[PDB]
Amino acid sequence: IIYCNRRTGKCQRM
Repeated sequence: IIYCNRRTGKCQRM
């Protein structure tokens, strides 16, 4: 639970 990637449009804490 940090922050989702605005580039790929996905998240990093799924």
